[PDB]
Parts: sequence; C-alpha cells; structure tokens
Amino acid sequence: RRPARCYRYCKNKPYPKSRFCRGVPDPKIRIFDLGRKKAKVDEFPLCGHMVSDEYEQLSSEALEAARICANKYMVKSCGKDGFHIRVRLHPFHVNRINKMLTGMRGAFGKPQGTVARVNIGQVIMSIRTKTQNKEHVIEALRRAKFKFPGRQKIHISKKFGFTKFNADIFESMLAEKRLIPDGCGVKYIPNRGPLDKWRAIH
Amino acid sequence: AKSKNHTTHNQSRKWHRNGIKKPKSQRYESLKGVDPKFMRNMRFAKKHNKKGFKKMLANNAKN
Amino acid sequence: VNVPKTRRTYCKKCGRHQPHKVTQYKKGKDSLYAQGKRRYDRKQSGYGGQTKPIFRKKAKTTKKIVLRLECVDSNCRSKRMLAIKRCKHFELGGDKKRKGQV
Amino acid sequence: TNTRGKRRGTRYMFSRPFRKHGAVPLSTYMRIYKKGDIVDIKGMGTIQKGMPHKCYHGKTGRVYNVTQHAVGIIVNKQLRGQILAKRINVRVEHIRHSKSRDSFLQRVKENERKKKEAKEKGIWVELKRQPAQPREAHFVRTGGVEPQLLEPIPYEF
RNA sequence: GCCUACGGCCACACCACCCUGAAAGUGCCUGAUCUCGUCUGAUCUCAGAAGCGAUACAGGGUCGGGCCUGGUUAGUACCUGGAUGGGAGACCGCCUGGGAAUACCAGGUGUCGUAGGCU
RNA sequence: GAGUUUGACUGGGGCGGUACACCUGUCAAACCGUAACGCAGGUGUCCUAAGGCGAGCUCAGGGAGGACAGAAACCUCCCGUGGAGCAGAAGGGCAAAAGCUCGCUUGAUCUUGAUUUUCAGUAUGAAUACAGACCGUGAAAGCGGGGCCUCACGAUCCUUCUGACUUUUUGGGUUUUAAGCAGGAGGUGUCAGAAAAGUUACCACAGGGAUAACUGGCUUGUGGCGGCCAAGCGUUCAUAGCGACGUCGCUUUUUGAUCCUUCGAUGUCGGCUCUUCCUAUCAUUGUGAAGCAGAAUUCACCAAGCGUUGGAUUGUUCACCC
RNA sequence: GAAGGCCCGAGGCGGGUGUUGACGCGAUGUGAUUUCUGCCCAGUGCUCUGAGUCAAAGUGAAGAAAUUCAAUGAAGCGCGGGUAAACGGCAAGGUAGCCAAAUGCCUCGUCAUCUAAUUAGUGACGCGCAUGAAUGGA
RNA sequence: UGGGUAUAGGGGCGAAAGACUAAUCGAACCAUCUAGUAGCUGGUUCCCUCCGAAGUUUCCCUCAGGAUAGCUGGCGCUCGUCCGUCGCAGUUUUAUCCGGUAAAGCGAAUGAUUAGAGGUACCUAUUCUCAAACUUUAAAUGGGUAAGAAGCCCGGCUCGCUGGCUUGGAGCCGGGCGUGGAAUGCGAGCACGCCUAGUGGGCCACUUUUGGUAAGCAGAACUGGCGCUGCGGGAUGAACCGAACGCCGGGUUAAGGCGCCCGAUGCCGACGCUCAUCAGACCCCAGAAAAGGUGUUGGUUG
Ligand SMILES: [Mg+2]
Ligand SMILES: [Mg+2]
Ligand SMILES: [Mg+2]
Ligand SMILES: [Mg+2]
Ligand SMILES: [Mg+2]
Ligand SMILES: [Mg+2]
Ligand SMILES: [Mg+2]
Ligand SMILES: [Mg+2]
Ligand SMILES: [Mg+2]
Ligand SMILES: [Mg+2]
Ligand SMILES: [Mg+2]
Ligand SMILES: [Mg+2]
Ligand SMILES: [Mg+2]
Ligand SMILES: [Mg+2]
Ligand SMILES: [Mg+2]
Ligand SMILES: [Mg+2]
Ligand SMILES: [Mg+2]
Ligand SMILES: [Mg+2]
Ligand SMILES: [Mg+2]
Ligand SMILES: [Mg+2]
Ligand SMILES: [Mg+2]
Ligand SMILES: [Mg+2]
Ligand SMILES: [Mg+2]
Ligand SMILES: [Mg+2]
Ligand SMILES: [Mg+2]
Ligand SMILES: [Mg+2]
Ligand SMILES: [Mg+2]
Ligand SMILES: [Mg+2]
Ligand SMILES: [Mg+2]
Ligand SMILES: [Mg+2]
Ligand SMILES: [Mg+2]
Ligand SMILES: [Mg+2]
Ligand SMILES: [Mg+2]
Ligand SMILES: [Mg+2]
Ligand SMILES: [Mg+2]
Ligand SMILES: [Mg+2]
Ligand SMILES: [Mg+2]
Ligand SMILES: [Mg+2]
Ligand SMILES: [Zn+2]
Repeated sequence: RRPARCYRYCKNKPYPKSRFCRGVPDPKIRIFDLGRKKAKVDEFPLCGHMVSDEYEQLSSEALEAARICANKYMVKSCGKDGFHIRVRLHPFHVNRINKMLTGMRGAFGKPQGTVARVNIGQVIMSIRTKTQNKEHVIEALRRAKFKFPGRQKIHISKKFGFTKFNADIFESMLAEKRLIPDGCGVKYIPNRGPLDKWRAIH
Repeated sequence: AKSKNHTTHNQSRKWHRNGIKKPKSQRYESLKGVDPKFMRNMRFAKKHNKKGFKKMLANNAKN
Repeated sequence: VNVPKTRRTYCKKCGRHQPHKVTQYKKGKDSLYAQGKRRYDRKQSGYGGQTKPIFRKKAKTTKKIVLRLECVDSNCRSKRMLAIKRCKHFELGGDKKRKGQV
Repeated sequence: TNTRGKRRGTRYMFSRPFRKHGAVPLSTYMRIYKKGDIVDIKGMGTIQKGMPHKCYHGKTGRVYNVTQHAVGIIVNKQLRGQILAKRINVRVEHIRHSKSRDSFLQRVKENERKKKEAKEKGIWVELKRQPAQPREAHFVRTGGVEPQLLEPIPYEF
C-alpha cells in the first residue's frame, strides 16, 4: 500500500463506514483487549497510557503492529497473564485512493484503508498491571512508539487501573460501598436511587 | 478549455459601491393585495364620508 | 387513470352544477382549406423542396387526456374541454376499485 | 449545482423541536393581528399550508392585509443592493408578535406619562436612553480581611 | 379545603407501585320500551337509581425512573479581531473580546382563567 | 448529380457519462445564497380515489394465552410516542390525525386580480392568501377549487376542439365556407423550444499555447534509493550479514498528474561522434568489519584521480548471449 | 437480334460504338501455365413469376355550389422463386489447402537447423488475437 | 519522334499515380459578381483636466460570442445648506426574534463499535471508541425588526364589511401635547431620475473549505489585494510588510535596518546560548524528517 505519509494528516471530514461509503475493506486491527482481560480491579492497580501529541491519523496497520510490539514485551517481562492491554483507538475514518493513472476526470476514489483520528492529549494504548511492573509498561509503551508516526509521550495515570477514579480515593470509596467491582471495572453507586438497592449492598 | 463556474467575490463591493438602498418610506402605502371585500366597504366609507360633514361641524363647536 | 362517464360539474350556459356525460376528445381530420393549410400547400408547390420544419426529436411518451364534458340537459347540451394530467393507460368505462380482495 | 426546490435545505429549519410535536396549541390561533403591527416569521412544519419561504424564516415585517386565519406581511428582502419590500401571505401558525415592538410602545406610554407627570409638578425628568456610562468613583471596603493572594498553578500532565 | 363543565400553559402535569379519601359531584353501577348502533346493549345511543369508593378520579408516599431548575464540568472546549509569534510540519501559545455541552451533585414536582357547586 | 447538415458540456479531443429541464440529503463554514465529470439517491410516472368531507377506529412489534396450529394462519387479553403506515427518492410533518375502515360525494368544477419560489425580479412550471359564482360534506362550527409538504413538465407559427357574440367574409342581402375573439389539446427531454449521417493522411482557411503530442517548471502516487523500531533468519547468537509487522525520508536517470512557457514552428527516436559533470564506488589507491586461517568473497569508510572493452540478434533505448 | 444493349446530348427524324450484328459490341471481376476453386440465398443487391398498399385523370353518390364520400384502382412496394467466379459470411458454422507468412495480439511462440554468440533467415508444429479457396487457395 | 488534327473545367484524358489538362490540379486559367462574409488575428494618428471599471447574475445550437442585471461616466433635476428639524449609514448601544456550525453527546434516539460482570444465545447494570449525508444539547461570529409628530392624547363622523349589543375593523374630522423621545458620523431625494461606454478569459493571500498522494493542481465562502499601481522594505520578484502618487523646501516616521558594498550603533549597550573536517544568520520564501550524541548548557523525578 501507499506509505503512511499520504494519509497522516486529518485533511478531510470523517468518512466512516456507513450506508453511503460501501465497499470498505476490513481493518487490520480486530482485537483491542489483550492479556488477562477478565481480571478483578484489584489485580492491576497501576495503569499507563500512550498519550499522543499530534493531531494526525493512525493507520489500522500501525495500530495492530504497535499492539503486537507491546504485547510481546509484556508477555516476556510480566507473564502472559500479568497485564491487560486495551487499545483505545478504533479505526473508523476510511481512506480513499485514486485509480492507477482521464487523469482527474472523476477523481473521487474508492476505499483503501481505515485510520483512527487521534487528538493532542488523547490516549492511544493503555496497559494496566501490577505496581512493580511500572518500568515494564514504560518500556513496552516506548517500543510501540516506533510503530506510530508523529510524537507520543508515555504517561502513568493517577487513576486506579482502567477506572475513572483516582487511586487515592479508590480505597475509601470501596469501603463506603460506593464502588463495587464488576469484572474489569467498577460501578459508581450514588445515593440517588431506590433504597432496596442500598439494602442489597449492605 | 475549461473556465470558472460561479463567483460572488467582487459582488459585495459592487453592491456597496452605491450603497444598499431601502425604498423610501411613504405615508399612505399602496393598498395592493388587500381583501377585496374589505376594499369594497372602505371605498363606501369614503364615498359617503361627506354625509356626516354637518354633524362634524356641530360636534367641533361643542369643544 | 380511471374516470367515470358521468360528472356533476358546473355548466357555464346553465350557470349551475348539472349532470354531464364524460367522453374523450379526439382531434378530427384537418380541413384541407384551413388558412395555415392553404398557404402551406402553396408554399410547397413548385421547386425548392421542404419549406417547413419536420419535427423528429419526439420525447413525450404520453399525452394530456382531454375530457369532452357535455351537460345531459336536452335544452343546453353544452360541451367543455377538461384536461387532466399525463398518463399511459386511460380508461373511461372501467370499474370501481375494491379494497379487500385477492 | 444545487436544486432550486422550495424546501431544499430546510431539514432542521421547518422541523419541530424535540418533544414539541403534535397538534398546534390553540392560543397560536387566538392572537389578534391588526394592520400595521410588527410580527415575526417562523415556519412551522406541523402546518404545511401558508408556509413562508426559507428566506423569510426568522425575518420580521409589518402586517398590511388580514384574511381568515392568514395575514399579509411587508418583509424586507435584500437581494443584491436593493432591499425589497415583499408582500407575502402566510397563515397565523407561522407568525408571532414582535416583543421588540411591544417594548417600544410601552416606552412611549411611559414617556408620555413622565413628561405629563413632570409638567404637573414642574420638574424635568429624562426620557432619552443613555448607553452604559463609565462607572462613577466609589469606595471599596476590605472588611478588615486582606485580599486573597492568587498565583498561577503548576502544570500537571 | 374540595368537586364538576369548559379551558390556557402542555411531564414540575408523565410512568410504575403503595396508602388514604367528608360532602356534593364525577365515575362505576342497573336495564333495552322508545332513539340509535353492533357478530354480541362490551363499546355506542337511550332508559334508569338498587348497590359502593373496588377501580376510575383526587391527595399523599418512594434515598423511585423521567421531567424541571440550578450547581459542577469551566472560563475548560470552541471562537471574533491581531501580530515580520513559535514549529520542518502537524499544530500550539499569547494579545483583543465572546463563551459551551455530558458524566457528577442539589432542589423542585403542576399551574392559571371562566362558570356552577360541596364543606 | 446538386445544395446543406452531421448539438453542447468536457482536467486536450474522442469514447463514456448528462453533472443539458427538475427533486431530496449533504457539501455549505448555525439567515438566505454558494462551485467541481463533489458525495448518496430520485424523475418524464401513479391515483374516481391514493381527490373532498364526516364518522368510528389505532399502528410496527412484543408478552401471556387458546382444537388441528408448528419459528410464521386465526381468536383473546396486556404492554406498546408511533419504533407502523401515509403510491414513489429522500427530508420534514402527522395518533380519538395526515394512518386504517366505513358512507355520502366530485372544490381535480366556472371566474377576476394580487402574491410567493427559480428570477432580470421576464416567461414557464409549481405554490400562497383572498374575492364573486355553483356545489360537495358534516348535526354544526367548519373544511374542500386535486394528491400532507418539497419533483413529476413546454413559447411563437400551425392544426384541432369547446364557448361567446351588434365580430369580419371587402357595393348590399341570404345560405355555405374562410377569418377573428376567448379557453383547452397536438411539442419541441439540446426540456426559454433549428429541420439534419459520415469521411478526409489528398485536405484547405481563420485562429488558439484559452488546448493535446516533444523539453523545462510544480508535485512524487508509481518507480528508484536510504534510514528508524526489532519479531525473526543466521545450528546456538536480534543488529557479521540480513529485517517481518510498522514507520520516517530522499532522488528526479521511470511513469503518472498538472497545462505555466512555446501552435506568424524551440526539428522529434536511436545510433555514431565528442567534451565535461554527478556518486547512489564495479575496478584501482589508503582503511575499518566479518559467521576475515590462507585464497576468494561480503559489509562499511576517505574517495570520481583513472578506467569501465570487442561482437551475434534487434531501428530499438531496454534486454539477451558470446 | 437494331422499335436493341451501352453512352453522349439544352434541343431535332440529334450523336458515339456503327464502314458494327453475338467468333459482335458494351459492363465487371479474377489475373500466364499447372492444380483445385468447398458451405451458406437468411441480410443486402440483381432477376423472374401472378393474388395487401396504390397518384393524377376518369366513373358513381350526396349537396345551391364550392366541396365531400364511394367504387375502380398503373408502375413500384409488399408476398413468392431463382441467383454467391453478386456484395458478403462460414442462413451455413471454414471443406481442400496454407501459416507464427507482407497476414500471430500474447511473442524474442515451441522444436530443429544456421553462428563462439542470432528479437534476424530457413524447415517444421497450428483452437490460426484476426489464414483460406476468381473478396481466389496452393 | 516531328508535324497536322480530335477531346475544354465538375469537363477533358488517364496500362489508374487523384495522375495530367502551358512551372498552376482531390476540380485549370481569366474578368466580373466583390470593398463576398468572418462570434477570428493585426493595427487604429494631438496635448491637458476630472471621474473611473468588469471577468459576476439570468437566458442563448452559447462555452474565443451576444442579450440582460451589476459595476462606469455624462446630463441634470427636486430640496436642504447657523443652531434646530427632515433625511441618511458596509458602525456601535438598547430591546426582541431567527439558526443547528464549532464544540459536545451517544450511561439519550438512529447508525457504528470494545471488553468483562450479573441474572436466566439473549437480558440487566456498566465499559472502550465514533458519524458528513446522526442527535437530546449548543456557542463565537452572523441575519431580521424596532428605538415616535406618518406619534401620543381627547372628542366625533362615514361604511353596503363585521354583528347579541359602536359590537368590531378601517377610513375621515376637530382640538390639545416636543424633553425630536439611544451613541456617533453625515446633506439628501427623484422606481438611487435620463442616456450610457467598457467588461462578462481573471488571478493572488489570511481564515474557512471540496476532490486529489500531492501540485506554482482543480473547485467554492469571506475579506483584502493584483489586474488598473508607482513608492519604501523583503538582494531580485504582478499579489507579501509599510504606505498609495500634482510640482518643491524643512522636519518626523512606518515597515525594514545601522561591519563594508550601502544612508544609519566609530554605544567603552545588557544577559546568557553556541564551535560546526556539510556552523548559523529572521514573514511570504525559495531543501528537511523519524530516530540518535558520555558535545555543551538548563530543568524535572528518584
Ligand atoms: Mg467565464
Ligand atoms: Mg458546468
Ligand atoms: Mg411539382
Ligand atoms: Mg443536490
Ligand atoms: Mg427522581
Ligand atoms: Mg446542568
Ligand atoms: Mg459543404
Ligand atoms: Mg465540443
Ligand atoms: Mg446556509
Ligand atoms: Mg369560493
Ligand atoms: Mg497554457
Ligand atoms: Mg516510493
Ligand atoms: Mg518494511
Ligand atoms: Mg560516497
Ligand atoms: Mg557493432
Ligand atoms: Mg467475381
Ligand atoms: Mg437473396
Ligand atoms: Mg483448416
Ligand atoms: Mg546476421
Ligand atoms: Mg518459417
Ligand atoms: Mg467460392
Ligand atoms: Mg504529335
Ligand atoms: Mg463555368
Ligand atoms: Mg490515394
Ligand atoms: Mg487624475
Ligand atoms: Mg472585477
Ligand atoms: Mg483572443
Ligand atoms: Mg453595459
Ligand atoms: Mg453586455
Ligand atoms: Mg473574452
Ligand atoms: Mg485555486
Ligand atoms: Mg488552470
Ligand atoms: Mg487584462
Ligand atoms: Mg482600483
Ligand atoms: Mg529573499
Ligand atoms: Mg521630505
Ligand atoms: Mg541593508
Ligand atoms: Mg543509530
Ligand atoms: Zn347545460
């Protein structure tokens, strides 16, 4: 295919696979969660993200290659069931390609591939694991940067795993029955529902 | 031998060259498109308006 | 398109609604002594060939159906052309449509 | 090139608001529109009859003709360099009374009342509206407590 | 305090469930001779007043759903105008002004007019 | 044999397509407007009701049920904001409606003018709101002069039909005929509306770099060339030599795209001849590295000083072989 | 077969072939000899027959007449037959032959030969892009 | 092969090449019709003063062209022309409407989409990522109207329309009331009168934006600019920055500069950074990336 230099910038409007854009091939990346996904929230407290710094288009080919490069290092350094990689960029923007060139007469091209439009400060790939595996996530996410264009920086989030709550408050909300784990994440329990649900918790 | 299709580039300058002019507001605007039944009775109100000219002079004297 | 053979429409000579017998309008043979026909024949006489254009690029696949109304009153018997929209199939007798059938 | 349809591009313009569908409320038909009053124009998709064109949506004009459940409006329409007084006929479901005109007629009723009440008292009151003037001088008490010191916060991720 | 008939605004009025309801009213309820209408007096129209508050209806309740209002998100995102600003670029900062919306949190939950009527 | 014709748009032209008359969504950057051979579609119809009015009724789907009967037949109940339907494309609108069903109907009729939209604010087409008749419907208020709204269509001339009248038919009169007035239709889809097959290298003229083929210029998809990351190959050992999945560049010795220069002309392929230049070095000079024992070879560095041949076939550059 | 074929010509008892007469004149195709010359008459064209369309004139009918209507109704067309050494094709499905050809796109086909080396040449092979029999084959 | 004869222009003649027919032949030559026509090239003659464009709309067998609207000029004319009042505006303010773009949302509808959990393949509660032809929400900028005498107030009249009833409605008459009823600037009006040339090939830039890998590419919105325009600056150059122009003197600046070319730091300028065996040297703008360095200098967390 063409090099990623041709479809790196978000130059057109988002062109998703819809009833009007038919004939789109299947994306290269199909699995977004790797490792031990069916793990409790207390299993993997630490989480690290691959935050982007460019407003560009990451190809599904680069999303799959960076997924394998990060998985092959977490398996070799943290075991096959000691992490959970979640790719947080689904390729929805379809790329078009013109015919193998009467030159520009009817130049609207046919679908070529799919990219994921990333924003400045948006997470690309997230890895949660034990706290002592902090340096392994930084290196696993660093090796996957070379499989991506542009500039990305590795950030260790203050949240507890893949949840949206800080690690400092997570322990307190668990004791107060405000957070209950449901598989990979937790459910926020407000005080604004029927009281029967409150009796079931306690 | 293609050419340009549509352009409104220099048209705002041409429009404001002499200024966008609104029609001069005239008292007693034109009564075109009004209800014909309404126009019939309004013509009869003005046709027989002089019939009460004597009562108008009498009532003005009371003031 | 199906229209009945009897209408109760306004009769212009009677000045009121009257029962009318609805038919279809036919052109009729052209008079050999019409003014435009008399000068067309004189212009075509002699040498020179065809003098008037001959239309070739026909595009219409239908025609406006013209209904020849006629008041059934024996005293009036006035006709009036009533044209309807274009249609491929047009029937005057026909029969009323039924909703629940097979 | 685009199509010249009458309702081309009116997907959201003539559509009804969210949870505002259904029959038209009755007070819309109970409002009196005399000749010469300033009314707004806003097409309503519930009633397709007497619907104003997409150019007059959001426009404003005065009423010159009044018929059964329909009025005539003299709307200004700038085409190129000639603002044109358009005499359009729209039904009452697409018009509302301009509150700007009613707010001015209330200022006249008060202006005529103030200058009449001031003449009976001999005082002179003002009627002309004045823009927001620069704030006059004033004292600001600290209340004993010092002002809260602010400073830029450090950058976090 | 409450109930009718007609309403205006059209969820703060809706929905689920639970509790309670004087008096009148409303409804249920009782019949099919006439009016009228159905396959069938269930509905509809008509005739009536033995029975009760079951339901409808009204009021109240629910750490109720929704809805409504406000806070928060947030001067965040976005944006007018400006620069011989930065950067290879992608884009970003500043100047001048304008300024959001979810999640989250809190509060509220019909109201008004006309006429007649009950405590 | 004579005369004439052999549309236009067009990333040259032709072929294809119709972007040529119209409609929906979007493009379009929150009034309207806004282009491309932009995107996704529709149109030359259909309807005596699928028009008009009134009345009753409520849909899609789901749950629970009920002989045959089942995942789908029909009957019943409950839930059901429309998730159905409304002739068609799409959008909008729509629930005791605009849907479904039923019974009465022909406002899809006869007229004058005004207005809206495309607009030059011309015409047509299609719409809006009245008024004067004559009707339909409902108990009535009302509603209706076509389709819920946005598309579904046609000048002059000519023919034909209908209607009207102190209308003409020429010195008068009568009857035929012809003409006229007014309103329809017969159609121009290149859809504001000529009557229209080619070919030309035997070609001609007016021109055009508004416009193609040859160079140059921008661009580098493609071609060529070179990095980065390290799965893996290298018996073992990621990097001696390699480099998958990815990714970043460079070059103008490929081709394409574009049409800026030249059509009152820049001679256009190859070969021959001849000079100079570039290095992304094949050989020679000086080195580093090895999966360098020697020999041979491979990788890399300083480096274009010097050299890179003779022939068969092919016009060929390009290949192939001696 | 001359009252003709062919052709000239504005025109005639015009003129050419023709001072001619089928062993002649006129119009075409193929192209010495040798050797063969296949199939298709549907299409187009030519030609040959006697059972719907069919002008003017003429006849009949209606009408004051103009006019209208009707019957009759030439050639030609249509229908039918023949014809391909007619155009052509292979309605018939390329026969005999020939060939990578002056004809083969793929292609510098494959094989042999020719040279140290051959996109050339020759001899062969032929589902031959798209050979082929008087559009003549060998 | 000479001579004598025959055939003449849409004709002749041709063992056929469209050959030949007086250096002329895919239709000779001569004169006339004829100054044939040309939406196509070329050219179009003295000075000065003043004003000054358009490459866009609609229609056209149009797309190298016209018609039409716009922009232009001329000719005026109706008034105003101290305050005051009419009237005017590519602008604010106030008041009140309009919209569905950015952003946002999809634990909300439609559509797309990831992973577990709970109850019994579904079902409930969560979770990841999105829309241009999706949307509950929703700006900024932007569009419309209004901000008085053509009004207000009091008292009557006309009507054949309207009707339980002067009941509406509209028109008319008399009288009374400037504090002209936002800021600012400004002379307006005559369908911006009447006639009207040129133009109807544009091009470029900020932002927005479509096709395209991209383009000194193609196609739009808005404003400015170039074309029609010289001047200072960017060495240089139609568009960039500054600023637009009668002929001069003095002064002061803009953008940009001040080692020398080259006017200006020939300041005892300030603080740091940087050594490059391809150093670097400033809008448009005229060569760099990913990735590296125990070169050097800062900072951050351990
Ligand atoms: Mg043009
Ligand atoms: Mg076009
Ligand atoms: Mg004749
Ligand atoms: Mg469209
Ligand atoms: Mg609640
Ligand atoms: Mg809120
Ligand atoms: Mg000719
Ligand atoms: Mg053309
Ligand atoms: Mg718009
Ligand atoms: Mg009427
Ligand atoms: Mg050019
Ligand atoms: Mg490449
Ligand atoms: Mg690779
Ligand atoms: Mg080198
Ligand atoms: Mg040689
Ligand atoms: Mg032959
Ligand atoms: Mg035959
Ligand atoms: Mg054979
Ligand atoms: Mg040789
Ligand atoms: Mg051979
Ligand atoms: Mg034969
Ligand atoms: Mg001789
Ligand atoms: Mg002659
Ligand atoms: Mg020739
Ligand atoms: Mg001057
Ligand atoms: Mg211009
Ligand atoms: Mg020219
Ligand atoms: Mg002009
Ligand atoms: Mg013109
Ligand atoms: Mg021109
Ligand atoms: Mg451009
Ligand atoms: Mg161009
Ligand atoms: Mg020019
Ligand atoms: Mg100028
Ligand atoms: Mg420069
Ligand atoms: Mg000076
Ligand atoms: Mg200088
Ligand atoms: Mg390296
Ligand atoms: Zn009659």
